[PDB]
Amino acid sequence: TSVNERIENKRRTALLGGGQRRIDAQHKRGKLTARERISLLLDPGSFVESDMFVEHRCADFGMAADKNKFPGDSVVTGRGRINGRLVYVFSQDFTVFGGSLSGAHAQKICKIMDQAITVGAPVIGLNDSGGARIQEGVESLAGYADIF
Amino acid sequence: VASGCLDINSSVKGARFVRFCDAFNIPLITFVDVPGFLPGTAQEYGGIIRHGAKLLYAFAEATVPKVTVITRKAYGGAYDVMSSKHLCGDTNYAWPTAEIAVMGAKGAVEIIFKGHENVEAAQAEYIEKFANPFPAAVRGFVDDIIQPSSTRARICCDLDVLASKKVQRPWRKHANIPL
Amino acid sequence: TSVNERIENKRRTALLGGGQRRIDAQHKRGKLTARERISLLLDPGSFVESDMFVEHRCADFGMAADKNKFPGDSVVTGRGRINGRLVYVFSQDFTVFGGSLSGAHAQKICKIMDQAITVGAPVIGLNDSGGARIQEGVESLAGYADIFLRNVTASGVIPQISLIMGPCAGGAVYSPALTDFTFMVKDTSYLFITGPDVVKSVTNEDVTQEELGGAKTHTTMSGVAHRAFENDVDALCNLRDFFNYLPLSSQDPAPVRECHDPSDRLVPELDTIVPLESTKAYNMVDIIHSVVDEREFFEIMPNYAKNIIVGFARMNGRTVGIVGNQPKVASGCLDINSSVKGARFVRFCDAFNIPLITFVDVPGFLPGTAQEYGGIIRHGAKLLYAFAEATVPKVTVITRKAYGGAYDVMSSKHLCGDTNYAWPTAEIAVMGAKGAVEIIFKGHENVEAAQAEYIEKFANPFPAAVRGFVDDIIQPSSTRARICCDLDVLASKKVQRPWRKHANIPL
Amino acid sequence: SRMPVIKPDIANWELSVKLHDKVHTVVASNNGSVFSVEVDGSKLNVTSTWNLASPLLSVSVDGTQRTVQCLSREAGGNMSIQFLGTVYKVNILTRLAAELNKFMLEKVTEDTSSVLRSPMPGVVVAVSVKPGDAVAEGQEICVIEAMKMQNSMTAGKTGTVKSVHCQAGDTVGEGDLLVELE
Amino acid sequence: SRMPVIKPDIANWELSVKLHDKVHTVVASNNGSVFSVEVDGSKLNVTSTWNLASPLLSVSVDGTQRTVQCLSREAGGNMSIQFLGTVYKVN
Ligand SMILES: O=CCCCC[C@@H]1SC[C@@H]2NC(=O)N[C@@H]21
Ligand SMILES: O=CCCCC[C@@H]1SC[C@@H]2NC(=O)N[C@@H]21
Repeated sequence: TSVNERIENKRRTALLGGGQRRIDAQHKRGKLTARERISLLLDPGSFVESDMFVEHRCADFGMAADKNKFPGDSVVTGRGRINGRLVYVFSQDFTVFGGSLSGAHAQKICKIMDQAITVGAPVIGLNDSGGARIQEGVESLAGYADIF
Repeated sequence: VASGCLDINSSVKGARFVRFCDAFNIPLITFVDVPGFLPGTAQEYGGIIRHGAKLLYAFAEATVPKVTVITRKAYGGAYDVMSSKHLCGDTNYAWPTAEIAVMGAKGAVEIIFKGHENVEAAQAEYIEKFANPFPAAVRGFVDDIIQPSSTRARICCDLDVLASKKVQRPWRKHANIPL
Repeated sequence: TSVNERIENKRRTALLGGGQRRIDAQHKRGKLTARERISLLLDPGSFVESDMFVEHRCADFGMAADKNKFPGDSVVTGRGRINGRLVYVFSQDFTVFGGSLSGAHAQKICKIMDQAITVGAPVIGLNDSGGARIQEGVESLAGYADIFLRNVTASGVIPQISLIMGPCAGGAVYSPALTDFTFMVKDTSYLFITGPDVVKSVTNEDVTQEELGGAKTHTTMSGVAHRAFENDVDALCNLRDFFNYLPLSSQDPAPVRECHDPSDRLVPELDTIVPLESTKAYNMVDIIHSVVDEREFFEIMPNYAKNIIVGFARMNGRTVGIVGNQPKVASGCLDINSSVKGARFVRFCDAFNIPLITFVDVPGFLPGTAQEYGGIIRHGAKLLYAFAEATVPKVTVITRKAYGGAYDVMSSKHLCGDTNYAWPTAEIAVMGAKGAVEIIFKGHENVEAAQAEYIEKFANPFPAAVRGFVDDIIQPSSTRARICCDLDVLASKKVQRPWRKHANIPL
Repeated sequence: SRMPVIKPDIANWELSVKLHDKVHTVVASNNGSVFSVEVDGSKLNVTSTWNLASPLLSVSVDGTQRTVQCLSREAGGNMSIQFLGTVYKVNILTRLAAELNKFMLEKVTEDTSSVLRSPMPGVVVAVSVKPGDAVAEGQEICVIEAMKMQNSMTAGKTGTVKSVHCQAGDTVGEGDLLVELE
Repeated sequence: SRMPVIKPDIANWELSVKLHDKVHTVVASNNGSVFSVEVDGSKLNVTSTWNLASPLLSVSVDGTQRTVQCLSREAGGNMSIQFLGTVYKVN
């Protein structure tokens, strides 16, 4: 396949997060997905997403298998507008590894936080996560500190 | 012209313009398609190192909003020079034809797999996995891969957000740019 | 084995770098290992190392195999003391993957650079590396940028020194270019973006590594390196000597050390150094040696653009920067290379609060189509701007002719200079006497009498002195004394300028 | 005040000193103005004001008064000392530096100063030497004019003129042979 | 001045309104003080000063004058409206 087609494939996979069955399981709990929450929170057509294709770099415990690679890696980050005012938002995706925090997850959150501090806009975080990604060991801890 | 390779005169021409734009709060937009620097003894004897450092320093020093779009190949240190995100860039975009790599695919395969006879299969796998913008996108080196037709719109949006950009730097009388 | 024993094993492995056979191969080339270089450079027992156990995290092309894991990963970083002053150092280890730059390599370098910027101490980098680690792909590129940015952020804040002690190719060459001073070791170090093979393939040129990027090439032709040294040992000794001159950061004044040379010592040998006939040259380096403390002068770019002289010296124990025209070469006329060489040195001296002393003997700029097509206008503007911008004390001495715009460029009092002195042989004029007479009196037959009167009235320092362009006309023998006195008065000089993000110097 | 200096605490300096193709081990310590030096197992005491700027230095070695001159020194370790009227060239290194120096390759060092060439383009105003003439080091061989500065070329070393390749009124160029000395 | 606001450009508002256990699709647009509302396929025009603070609001729906009171509202969408003397709870 051409590079373009792989691009559409990655876009489509990322838009679904952890898969349709995971989304259904999320819904039966009475909870919305991360992207649905972002859509509800922001002004229509104002959401600009960042780092859609970022993936975790863990290579232990079979984490490098293609079935363990998710574009976005359990967090959706970007900017938008509320009633016309700029805001930066991150939403944790529970359907990807239970929303566990990995190196890429913390990296994306830190990127949006740095952008918000640079321009001087508020930050909103929708939190839904089991905890640290044990497979990444100390790496996860570091990310948490980077956020703190 | 000259495959878009950087050289002495082009480096100086870009560097001074970038410095002027930064000095007077004018945002910068960069379009990147560069295979590397022009080779030859004329460029080396002319001091290509310091002249290229001029442009690299010009991008690194700027504090005005910087928006970068990669249309095609961006190889080696030339990618770093052309306002890479690692120079504290603001937004970096890649078109579907973007190629962020240390060097050309053939040279990389020659260096990495040299001493192995099954060169063809390894080269095919390497080109499939690396001759594209995915290696940079997965690491966050580019904020997104965008359709070319939307370019203008995206840029405009960013320029509205970044109008209030403010950055802190250590105090000094001035820097010491290469001359 | 227990954790402790694994700790000793890792320590021992790291201390050997890439292995004993690699170390022997390094030695047979005539080069020292990174740790040996650090030991030679720093005060004994002062080196504190950082990140000994850091290893690369690459997992492609079998890079995760235990035989591909080296503690330290081809770079040794830490801090130490030179003559009791703090410094941060990194040395690249050629025996580990040819010294290629990886993610961990750049991470360690960035850590030490951040520490140095945080405390305000200089950074010294011993460069010996093939280039980027291809196995890490884009990762390596990122690391390079992470270094580059820090260099640009540190420019003008803490001095940065680079010593090229081995192969250095590709983007890695740009980091030294961003530092304040670059030194090279003869016959074992080189700098070039592209190697000779690519040059031959693309432009069909045959050249060796030494010809393409050898120390001689970058110290005599390209104006990229500042000094070339014979050996690693000689280079490191001279590096310590040079480091003694610099302040630790831009927040500190110029270093002042114990001095034995009297500040009022007379220099009678200068009373006849300048020949009366303007057609004979002399050596300005002799004047510089006579004036400075103990006749000690650390010259910068001694073999490049010899028509100008720049260097470091001490007056009454205080570090000073010396800039002077060299009549012995090309009549002392300014040109492109000399203009750039002087301009960057002046800018560095101003950035770090080092006073400047200038010796002026310049007839003008070098003429010809080569200079014009090369952009002599902007390059000369570089030096003019460098003098005009400086706010450190500036002392100027005119030994002989100073004609036209060259007089303005060489730190004229009109550039907000502090003290300007003229020797009895000084000549401040718009141009040569014969040309001035030709232009002014052309169309009058009695040329000889008018020319004689013009030479009597203007071919001397009186026209400038009567207008105050020079503070005084001094006997050459007193030069040193005068300068010393001034440097004591001007130590507290403070000037106000309009605010700006930065200027826009010609490039 | 911002950064106090930390004195390098050294009690003994171990030096390798090369005088005349011989390498001597020296251990030097100081107390005030008195230096105790062990040279190959012999102990000596040197006293002086140690004024490093004055051209003449007066020292007392084991009570014997000496006047010495330091004609030049380098960061590398070379030093020229006038002692008893003779100028000796010594090379001083630290013990560790001396040990590490063993890995340095001896350089070719071939640089013949016999041939004298034109440094810059110009016109030969005059030639002051002819074949068979004796030229002392620093003695003018020819004068080259460019931009009316009367540049002077000097003999590299004392010797004779094997051949003169230049004539007055000839437009020479850079890197052009002017004269040959034996 | 530091951050100019960007007006959310909306031409039509599509709303689900729940009155009495029934959900009605509404499409509302405005021009000045005139609101055009399509309710389940019926077009109406509402005019008023739209003073949101006064206890009594006077409106004109297709020329018919009405006086309505807004007793309470919530960010969730609940609203209590006194219309023709009766208080209706809409969502
Ligand atoms: O003849 C073609 C093989 C080598 C071409 C390499 C090109 S030249 C422009 C660019 N800059 C480099 O350093 N490499 C590429
Ligand atoms: O041939 C000699 C007549 C013209 C010489 C003028 C000299 S060249 C160096 C200096 N720079 C100038 O522009 N003029 C003088």
